[PDB]
Amino acid sequence: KTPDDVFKLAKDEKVEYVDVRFCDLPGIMQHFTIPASAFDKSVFDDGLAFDGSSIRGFQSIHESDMLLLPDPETARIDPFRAAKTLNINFFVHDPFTLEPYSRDPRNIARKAENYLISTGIADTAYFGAEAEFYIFDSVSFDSRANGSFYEVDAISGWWNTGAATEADGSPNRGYKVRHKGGYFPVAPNDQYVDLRDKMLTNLINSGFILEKGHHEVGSGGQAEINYQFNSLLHAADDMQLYKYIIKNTAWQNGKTVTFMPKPLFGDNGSGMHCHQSLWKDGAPLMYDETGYAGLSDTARHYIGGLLHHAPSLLAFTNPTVNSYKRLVPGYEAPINLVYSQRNRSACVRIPITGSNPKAKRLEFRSPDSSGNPYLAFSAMLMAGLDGIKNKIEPQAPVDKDLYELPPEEAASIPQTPTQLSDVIDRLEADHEYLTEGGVFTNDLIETWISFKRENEIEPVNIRPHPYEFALYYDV
Amino acid sequence: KTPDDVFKLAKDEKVEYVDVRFCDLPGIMQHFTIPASAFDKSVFDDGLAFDGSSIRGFQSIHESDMLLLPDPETARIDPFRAAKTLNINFFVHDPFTLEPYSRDPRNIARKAENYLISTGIADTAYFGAEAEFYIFDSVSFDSRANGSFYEVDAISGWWNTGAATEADGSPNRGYKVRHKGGYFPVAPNDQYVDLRDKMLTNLINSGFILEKGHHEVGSGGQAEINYQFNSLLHAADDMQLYKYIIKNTAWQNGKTVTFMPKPLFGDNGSGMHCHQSLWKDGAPLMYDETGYAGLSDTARHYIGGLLHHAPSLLAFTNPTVNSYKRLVPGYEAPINLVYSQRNRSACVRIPITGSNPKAKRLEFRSPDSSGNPYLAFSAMLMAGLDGIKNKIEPQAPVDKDLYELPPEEAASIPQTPTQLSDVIDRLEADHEYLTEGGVFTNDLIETWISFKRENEIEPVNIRPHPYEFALYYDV
Amino acid sequence: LHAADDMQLYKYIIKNTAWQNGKTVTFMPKPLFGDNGSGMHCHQSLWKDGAPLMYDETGYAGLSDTARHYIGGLLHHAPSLLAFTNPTVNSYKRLVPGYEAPINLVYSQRNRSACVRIPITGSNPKAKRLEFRSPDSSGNPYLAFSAMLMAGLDGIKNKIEPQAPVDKDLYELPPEEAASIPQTPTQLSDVIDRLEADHEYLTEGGVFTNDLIETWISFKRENEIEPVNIRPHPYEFALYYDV
Amino acid sequence: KTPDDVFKLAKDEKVEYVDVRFCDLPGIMQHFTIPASAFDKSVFDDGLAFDGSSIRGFQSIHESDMLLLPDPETARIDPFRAAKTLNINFFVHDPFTLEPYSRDPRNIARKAENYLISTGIADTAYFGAEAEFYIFDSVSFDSRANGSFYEVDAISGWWNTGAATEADGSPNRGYKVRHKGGYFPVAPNDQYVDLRDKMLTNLINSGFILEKGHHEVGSGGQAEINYQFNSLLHAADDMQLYKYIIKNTAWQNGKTVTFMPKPLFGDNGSGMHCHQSLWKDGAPLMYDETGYAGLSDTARHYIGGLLHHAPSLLAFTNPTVNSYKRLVPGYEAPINLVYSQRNRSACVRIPITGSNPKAKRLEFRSPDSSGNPYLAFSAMLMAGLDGIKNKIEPQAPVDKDLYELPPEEAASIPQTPTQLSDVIDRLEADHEYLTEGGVFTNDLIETWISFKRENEIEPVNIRPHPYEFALYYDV
Ligand SMILES: Nc1ncnc2c1ncn2[C@@H]1O[C@H](COP(=O)(O)OP(=O)(O)O)[C@@H](O)[C@H]1O
Ligand SMILES: Nc1ncnc2c1ncn2[C@@H]1O[C@H](COP(=O)(O)OP(=O)(O)O)[C@@H](O)[C@H]1O
Ligand SMILES: Nc1ncnc2c1ncn2[C@@H]1O[C@H](COP(=O)(O)OP(=O)(O)O)[C@@H](O)[C@H]1O
Ligand SMILES: C[S@](=O)(CC[C@H](N)C(=O)O)=NP(=O)(O)O
Ligand SMILES: C[S@](=O)(CC[C@H](N)C(=O)O)=NP(=O)(O)O
Ligand SMILES: C[S@](=O)(CC[C@H](N)C(=O)O)=NP(=O)(O)O
Ligand SMILES: C[S@](=O)(CC[C@H](N)C(=O)O)=NP(=O)(O)O
Ligand SMILES: [Cl-]
Ligand SMILES: [Cl-]
Ligand SMILES: [Cl-]
Ligand SMILES: [Cl-]
Ligand SMILES: [Mg+2]
Ligand SMILES: [Mg+2]
Ligand SMILES: [Mg+2]
Ligand SMILES: [Mg+2]
Ligand SMILES: [Mg+2]
Ligand SMILES: [Mg+2]
Ligand SMILES: [Mg+2]
Ligand SMILES: [Mg+2]
Ligand SMILES: [Mg+2]
Ligand SMILES: [Mg+2]
Repeated sequence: KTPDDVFKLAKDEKVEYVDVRFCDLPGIMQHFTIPASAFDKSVFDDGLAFDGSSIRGFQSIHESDMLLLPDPETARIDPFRAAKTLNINFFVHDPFTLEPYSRDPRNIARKAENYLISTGIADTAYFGAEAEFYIFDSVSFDSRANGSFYEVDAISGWWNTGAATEADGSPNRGYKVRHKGGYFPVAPNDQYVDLRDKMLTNLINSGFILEKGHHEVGSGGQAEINYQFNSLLHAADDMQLYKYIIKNTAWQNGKTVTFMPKPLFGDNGSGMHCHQSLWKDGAPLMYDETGYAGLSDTARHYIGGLLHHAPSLLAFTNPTVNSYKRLVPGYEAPINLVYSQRNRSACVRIPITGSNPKAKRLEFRSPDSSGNPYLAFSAMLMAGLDGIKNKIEPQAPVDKDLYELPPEEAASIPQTPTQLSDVIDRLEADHEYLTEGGVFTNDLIETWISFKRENEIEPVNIRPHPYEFALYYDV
Repeated sequence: KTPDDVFKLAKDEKVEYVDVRFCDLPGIMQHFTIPASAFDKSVFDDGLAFDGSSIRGFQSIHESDMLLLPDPETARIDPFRAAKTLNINFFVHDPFTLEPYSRDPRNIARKAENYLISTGIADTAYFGAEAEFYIFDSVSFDSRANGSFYEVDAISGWWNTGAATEADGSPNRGYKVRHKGGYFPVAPNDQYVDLRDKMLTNLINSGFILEKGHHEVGSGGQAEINYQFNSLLHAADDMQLYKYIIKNTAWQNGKTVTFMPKPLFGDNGSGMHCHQSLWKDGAPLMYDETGYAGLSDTARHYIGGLLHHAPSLLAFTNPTVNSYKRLVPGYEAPINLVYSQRNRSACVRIPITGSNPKAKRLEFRSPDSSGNPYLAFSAMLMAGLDGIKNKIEPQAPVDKDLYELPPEEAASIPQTPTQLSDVIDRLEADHEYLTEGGVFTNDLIETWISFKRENEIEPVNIRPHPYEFALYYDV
Repeated sequence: LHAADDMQLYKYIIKNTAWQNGKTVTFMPKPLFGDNGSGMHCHQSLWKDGAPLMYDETGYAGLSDTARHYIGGLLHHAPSLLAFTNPTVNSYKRLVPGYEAPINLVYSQRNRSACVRIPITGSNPKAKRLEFRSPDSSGNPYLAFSAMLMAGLDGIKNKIEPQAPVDKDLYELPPEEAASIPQTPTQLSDVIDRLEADHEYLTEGGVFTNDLIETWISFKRENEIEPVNIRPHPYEFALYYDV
Repeated sequence: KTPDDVFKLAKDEKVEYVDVRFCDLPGIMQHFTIPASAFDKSVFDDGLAFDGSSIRGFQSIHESDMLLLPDPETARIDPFRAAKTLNINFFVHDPFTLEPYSRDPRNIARKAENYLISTGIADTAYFGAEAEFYIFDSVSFDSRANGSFYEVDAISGWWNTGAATEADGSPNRGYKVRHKGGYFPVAPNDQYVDLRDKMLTNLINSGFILEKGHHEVGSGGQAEINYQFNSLLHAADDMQLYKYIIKNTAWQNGKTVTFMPKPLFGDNGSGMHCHQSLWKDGAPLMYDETGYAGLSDTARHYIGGLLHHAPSLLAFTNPTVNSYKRLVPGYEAPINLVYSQRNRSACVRIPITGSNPKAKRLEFRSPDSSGNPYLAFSAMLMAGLDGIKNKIEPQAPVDKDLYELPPEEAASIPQTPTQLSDVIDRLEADHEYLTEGGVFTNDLIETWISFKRENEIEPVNIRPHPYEFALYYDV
């Protein structure tokens, strides 16, 4: 796509407004709107200014001014706004030198793709991401000196089977979803068919190649919609747009969506499994008919890299305090650093695909959607490429239900990290694999560590947990 | 039809989505949705994957991946979804060997039909099933440390005659249905005429050949809709689709349906009577002018098999704890293992159909809708064939009201099983007739027994019943 | 007899002290799901001429042959004996693992997971006795106490040897070991059927008569077992509404 | 006191009941009641039996029976029960050997005192403990699949200045306590003067030698009542009786008390500072006019032991998840491991006492009362004694506000542990100083570690925090 392709699209669509978008460091898209009449060549030539102070992980107040330059390949019409709007993603640049910004997530993805080519290992990294989510009806929460609470609610939640009426006073008609029982009964047990169809249609209309949509395991409206894999930067751009469409399709239809890893205690969390393959000259590299699970040496060393760097890598792939509430046994999320074919209890699963080399890939099951896909996908690639470069051999595959291992035997396998502060500490101590080729820089890494400690870890740590009152009020 | 016929139907209808459906072991249909764009030759050639470990009766987590292959004969347009959708049922297959799955209910029905042909006895088994249901307004329930309740409700329920207002605050207008008095006065006493017309219409539009529709005996909106019999596998697919259309027609019209065997205490339960006949070379085998109730030796021995194998057979035909609350006297459901013409108190009724050989069949009144029609129909056939093959003679017919015979006479007649655990116990100890020709396998039967004990029998067993507090609080 | 009279007086006093003070008491075996039930453990000893018969320093748990054979009788007749000691439908909600009530038919010292526990009492013969942990107070103390005695007396008369004591947490045994031990009965209808088929040890000396045993069976079937069997359980709605 | 002295007390007081008491492992006192008629010489000779499997940290179900033998020194008349009652503490014993139980906390304290004598260092360790607490009006909390909350409330809590009425509907009259402003304004700002007087009186009548009573720093009714120090075991029995008297005086007067370390977020937590001193032959050992803060080598090496062993010692002195919410800066609790005279921000303060050698002691400010005082005082002693035996020199005192230290200076001092899992891990790795002389045994330490992991650390870790919803719902 060219600047001229974008102007033509805006004209043909009778666009009233253009929405200017970019990513903050933690992973939330940011925006301002310009009139169509202000969308000209100058936007591409000179760019547009914003306040870098007000964006998390960006600039200080005395060095606030920053610049944005358009990415023509990201232009998509908005499905929700009454006034016809075209959305476009931008790269962040220095306002003096016009150089790409070191803490622009989209720049990191850019640099990662270029570094890959520079290695001669491959020219394309493909990412297929499964971002699960919950379709709720309501959420409320607070934090005070003498009390704190949260509650999420959903009509299909099993906690409501005993309700006398629904929230709007209408009768309880049953057909609510049992815990761990949402994957995937037909309607009327599935109460979200029509809404997911709206989501599917909005995605098709915005340029997604769709594969499938379904209710997920969790009670209270867990869902998943799958779309075709793409190369790293494109994939991460797709992910951000996907979350926007899912959240706003829900919002326009009276619902509220969360992508948080573990909103429900005692039911499945929400992961972001990443299917990954490396290709060169249009041909796949992950396949060897003689390998365990049909994997080549290249594929096996990529896995070796992921599982070796995991203790620090999870700082980018599982970046929140809530992340580590999902990494607990019995819910199809990982609890140790094992790879295994067909195995949804493992950290890396190899899906059963047959002899087709183009279908061969690994599934990294650890990641969730609580962070930044540009950083997550890039960190995973840097880990895998360190594995290949150093020929890191992964530990032998364990083809077992990993949650049913007796404690003496469970202890003999490297475990997933317990909490966020551990992965941040470990990232601080060893991150050289990430700074290879300048893909990540020290200033980015130091900012990330500093933001997570001051804004997430410490605020949670200092606040009494409601279960501490259950355990200790009467001590 | 054929694959190409399905592609033409999808094209002619301008289908937006395709719903991929299969059956879990207990008997609930499962689904996910693909776009019309993703419905191609590839789906037929190499199939679609899913999580076998999330499906009841299927796989463990470390062997989770399973495969689905389409059945063209089952393609139907969905009458409920705003986005035009084509529903198709699939067979479950191993993802390595591509062979049919030993615990796919639809495969069991396949195997049953092919076993029949191999015996030489017949080439076609016809099943006409009468699946009764209740049209309720609401339901709620729960189970706690210190309490437990359930309540179902319906405008037409006799328990509501003294209500000052209806649920929405409108006036009580009377015309409610007396207990055991629903079969079948005209409107306004019949409050569901228009709704049952919609159900009939939706079924007609889904390729059903309809016979009749009516209010049934039970107060609170019991109902029955009858459609033309078909061969075993088609009949079981028809049953599953009929449940879907009934439940969702009701849901779209502000109501809620249950197929559970005994939702009301002191009024009729809901059965699934199965009219059964064997045919060979296009000619019926059940008729003989000289026999009792016009039955041939073949038909009599089939009945012999049903009544002889009933103590283990009811594990598939009456597969839930709630099943055995229906098998009590006074409600046109069986209490002992007897056959009789014209007799609605019997286990096997022979309906009065005259001299036409084509109309001659047996009605097995024992079964209910609480399980798996694929497994239940197959098991009934396997029992009947062991009866023919071994010439099992049924005990003398008893042409009396079976609920009202003297206690001394009732003692010579074998009674129906008292509870689920007894039929599961009996199935474990003696299931050879089911494993004939490999139709049922030991892994299926072991899985069934295991599931019922762990997820149904024990869970009910450990929970105090409300009537225990009526009997024992003051001991 | 004095003990059974004491029990009925105890229950009357507990119930009405509660009632006069704004409360309400229940002696039912399992009013709460997921928490401990209410048992009626019966510590039992036989005496002659003011001197105890249960003690022998050389026996397992300091028990005499007479005591060991009494235990033998209790564990052997239990499939029918429970018709009088655990006489209600609710009784059998208590007989589940994890709550210090028995689930299999063994004896063991110091063991609160066993059917019969021998409490640690030392060398005093006046203190040596068995604790039958199976019984609850949902029935009749006069009939429960008498039936336990008749079972123990048959054990002594026929020198019934109990199976070897299992000094382990009986809820936590591996499958192969757990299945080799006779289990407690699952439900009331099972013990009533068994009482009907085999009650000779109770009608010895005419202590229990056929008319009492027939009335008991007829009462439990008509007024308890069948009324509960025919009524849908709330949890059937949790499991089956959407079938 | 002898057996006969207690029998005489029970007689003279015309006692109706005797309450048999002992300590569980975590720190809660247990009890059952016997009639005065059953309190006889057999109780002293034979003891009394209980179920060791229902007490936490004690026996398994198959080895349940345990024995109790009385301690005549601990006999006091109960101030609350209408039926005149004498309370007596017991020691736990093996029912076969009659030996003391290895996991009886009261036995541990007894072993500690005997070990002290055997060293020659001293013959008496005196403990003066300051157990702060909150006098609340109410508390509620829960933990569900879809939500979790807690709330404490008190009339004097600053969060209530804006209330239209009080809980009972009467007018808001002001004079509520500002956060951090409760130490210690006159009434009516102090709303608990009369209640604290009732507490003081009850304590006086139970044989406590009282020093003072006051409102503490926290809003919402924080309080402290100080009594005369005593030798290790006596001091620990005193602490347990003190907690019982405080809680039940509040209860009988319409209130509810908590000793939990940090019930309020952003106000002072509740500590249990322990003033400590060693004496030999009736003479003090802590004093030397020439030492810093008038401390002797014995005293300095005792402090050196406490600060060196703290990383594992806090497993007994700060034994809960909630403990580590208190160990944050700005609330007069320690954040690092230094000693300093006059310094309420330090880990060990030396109170200003002057020239009197009997008044000379250390204050260990780290501990709270969320656990077991028998274990905590014993663990403190063993750390101190290891310090004296090995002449461990503490790092130079830092006589500054330790919360306000410059980044370089702060980082040069060892911080207190962040969380319970860290101190439990460290106790497991290094606990030889505790097992000296068999005072603590391996079985005790192993059981403690096991209890805390399975019943406290893990249960909190798996439950989502409400603030995670504040941070992450919209990711
Ligand atoms: N060779 C490949 N490399 C990377 N991703 C792939 C490849 N083949 C397929 N994918 C992607 O993997 C994802 C699989 O998602 P899904 O079907 O939900 O898998 P799962 O079996 O884990 O549920 C899809 O996004 C798909 O486009
Ligand atoms: N020869 C036959 N073999 C099997 N099923 C048959 C045969 N003839 C009719 N049926 C089916 O039996 C069912 C009868 O249902 P229904 O009219 O409700 O009977 P009932 O008299 O038991 O109420 C229908 O589904 C019908 O198509
Ligand atoms: N020599 C000593 N050794 C141990 N404890 C002592 C000694 N002298 C006094 N104490 C005790 O120390 C405690 C001091 O408590 P408090 O007056 O609240 O002190 P502060 O608030 O200044 O820390 C009292 O219990 C007191 O009896
Ligand atoms: C059914 S599941 O295994 C569930 C994944 C889980 N929600 C997780 O937290 O990773 N997902 P998929 O089959 O789509 O890979
Ligand atoms: C009127 S009935 O006998 C009622 C049967 C009852 N509902 C049962 O089988 O539980 N049905 P049908 O006449 O359709 O055979
Ligand atoms: C503490 S317990 O073991 C509990 C017994 C349980 N309530 C039961 O159902 O038997 N009772 P006891 O120690 O009084 O014999
Ligand atoms: C006023 S304070 O310093 C407050 C101590 C604080 N509550 C703590 O958590 O240690 N106590 P004290 O003066 O009684 O030693
Ligand atoms: Cl953390
Ligand atoms: Cl059952
Ligand atoms: Cl029963
Ligand atoms: Cl912790
Ligand atoms: Mg998926
Ligand atoms: Mg998924
Ligand atoms: Mg996946
Ligand atoms: Mg019919
Ligand atoms: Mg009918
Ligand atoms: Mg019929
Ligand atoms: Mg007892
Ligand atoms: Mg003080
Ligand atoms: Mg204080
Ligand atoms: Mg102090």
